[PDB]
Amino acid sequence: MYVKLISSDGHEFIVKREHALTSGTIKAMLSETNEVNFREIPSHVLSKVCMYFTYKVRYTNSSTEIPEFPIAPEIALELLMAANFLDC
Amino acid sequence: PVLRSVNSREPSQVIFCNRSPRVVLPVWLNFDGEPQPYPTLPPGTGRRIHSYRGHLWLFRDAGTHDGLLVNQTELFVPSLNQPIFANITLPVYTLKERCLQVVRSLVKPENYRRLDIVRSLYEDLEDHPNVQKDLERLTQER
Amino acid sequence: MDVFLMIRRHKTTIFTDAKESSTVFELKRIVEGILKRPPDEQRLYKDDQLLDDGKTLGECGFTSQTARPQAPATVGLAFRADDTFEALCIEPFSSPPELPDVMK
Repeated sequence: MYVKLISSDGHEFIVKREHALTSGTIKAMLSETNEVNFREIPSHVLSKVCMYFTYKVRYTNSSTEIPEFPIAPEIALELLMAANFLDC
Repeated sequence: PVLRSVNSREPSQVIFCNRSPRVVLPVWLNFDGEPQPYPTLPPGTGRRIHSYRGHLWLFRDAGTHDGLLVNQTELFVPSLNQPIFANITLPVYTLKERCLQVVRSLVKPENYRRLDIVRSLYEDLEDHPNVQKDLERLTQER
Repeated sequence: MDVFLMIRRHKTTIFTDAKESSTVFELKRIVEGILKRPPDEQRLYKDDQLLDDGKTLGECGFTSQTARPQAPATVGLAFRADDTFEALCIEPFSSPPELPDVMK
């Protein structure tokens, strides 16, 4: 039910599998097959990615007003690169 | 042209509620299928609108043209009337697209080329959201 | 009402949700399921403040306003090794690089 995503700087993010599987890339990387290492994505980026999964799963198929997903300017470039690689 | 308003001449009253943090640009598809811009709604605001049954509307960020939803879908079609509600909301953008929006909003288009990013991301940045494109997309899906 | 949390210890971070009306003890059960350490070996914190087992997450300050999907609230976690509890330690995330000149 939970999987571990490890950042370049060694941070270990434990998220529900269904949340992780909103990345196609991660879905493929799971096929310690419940652990995945990201030697190119630092913790300040991977933490945001995980927040995005929570966000996506909460608000996908919701009639409630949906809030903006916030992204600080300082991480935008890296988050872009990570999002692109992760396909999410 | 496949995506067009029907010329019904049947009045239908509608409320456009901007339940988004963006300045909303309402867009009416005319009888030829040409997008027609109407007045902008600032964030949080509403307008009572006289339209007609079978008319097609969609909604976009007025500054960046990012796609918005309306009653959780792409197109709004006034039905028979009580005013009908058109709740305009953010979609759940992909993280990639949201990142693009933020980067676009922070960098002048002539400086995209000076970002230390792979070529294919320059191009992804340059490929701004575009109504006529979205309409070609939607037309082919039929 | 769901509240969205990061449960954080050292270099570990769990993303989960829980009910506002659920208890600190019930959360330790969630952590137990995941990290294989039982409630009596866990201390949970909000900031530097130790949280009481019988208190709701709401009573502890985790609410829909403060513990959002896109911006979860942090819960500190500390383990007991045999005798006594370690201090609460949370390794910060990495720093982003300086903002490129073209993003001003």
